[PDB]
Amino acid sequence: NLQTFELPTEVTGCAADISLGRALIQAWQKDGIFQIKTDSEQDRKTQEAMAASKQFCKEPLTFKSSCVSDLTYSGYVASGEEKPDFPEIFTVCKDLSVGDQRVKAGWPCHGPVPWPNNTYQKSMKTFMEELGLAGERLLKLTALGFELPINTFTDLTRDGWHHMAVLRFPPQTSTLSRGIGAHTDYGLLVIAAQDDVGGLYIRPPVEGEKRNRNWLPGESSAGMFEHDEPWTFVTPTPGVWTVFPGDILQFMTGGQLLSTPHKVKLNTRERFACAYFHEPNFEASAYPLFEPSANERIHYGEHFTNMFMRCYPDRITTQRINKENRLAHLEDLKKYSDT
Ligand SMILES: [Ca+2]
Ligand code: NI
Repeated sequence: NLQTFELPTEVTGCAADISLGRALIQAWQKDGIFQIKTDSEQDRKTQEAMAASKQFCKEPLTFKSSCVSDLTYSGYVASGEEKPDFPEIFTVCKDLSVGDQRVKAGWPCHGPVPWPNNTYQKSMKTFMEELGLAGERLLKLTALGFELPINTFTDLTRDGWHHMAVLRFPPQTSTLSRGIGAHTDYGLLVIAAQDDVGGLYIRPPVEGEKRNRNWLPGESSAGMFEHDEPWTFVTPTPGVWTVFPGDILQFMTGGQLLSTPHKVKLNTRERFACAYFHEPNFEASAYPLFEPSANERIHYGEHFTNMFMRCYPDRITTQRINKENRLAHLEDLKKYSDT
């Protein structure tokens, strides 16, 4: 049974906050994950998002495939597009109009979400606003728990590049049941919601077990431990989201937090879930907190752009980045800055 915490609406740095932050860190260090309670509005917005997802996935494939953009990676991903994995996905990135200064300047990955309809748009936006409020609480508590200035992480996540995978896993249709293989998240923080079907498994930290640093070119965590215990089944539970660290938190904490390996098993019926990714600003760089004079950085926008180009080399978004040399804007943004 996972540990469950109730986050305060505001985090100020009081004693209850520091104690809670330490408890969250301890729960990640023991279990790799914990649950946070949702109130009735957070829960309602979660359920309405799931419902919009189910309705959209019932639309014809020709329509679903049209919900794509050559400016942003937001939009529909057919099954097998992300060993290929089985879910269909609608990716929600920051929803920027063509009038936004970054979109006008052609920054890679910046553009308007190709929403299937307004009802879906409103459900996802209000859900992601609540998820973001929780992500900020969590990052202030984590900072306090490490005896860091309260805004250590949230200073990096102002206008952060938050995004969400709106997932539908098919039922099992053969002996194969690997929905998503074992891997770690490449970003900062993951907040996850699911329906009552069941399928998410996570790996807690294991004493004496070597973990790769998945942000490095020569170390990949993908596929590791897939067929070896321990894997904790994240039991569907009403009134909670789950929370686990990604690669960037492992990097910034020097391994005091480990990026939680996770995988999804196909069930005997379809399964809906939403994986929310709370991130630094596209222009922000993560850095090691506990190792001064370390020069390593993770420029988040470069990190995100490279990952999606590699995952989707043939998507129209990737093609336009190549045709228009949009990666050049990433280099230009760093010029004349202190790094
Ligand atoms: Ca790697
Ligand atoms: Ni993930």
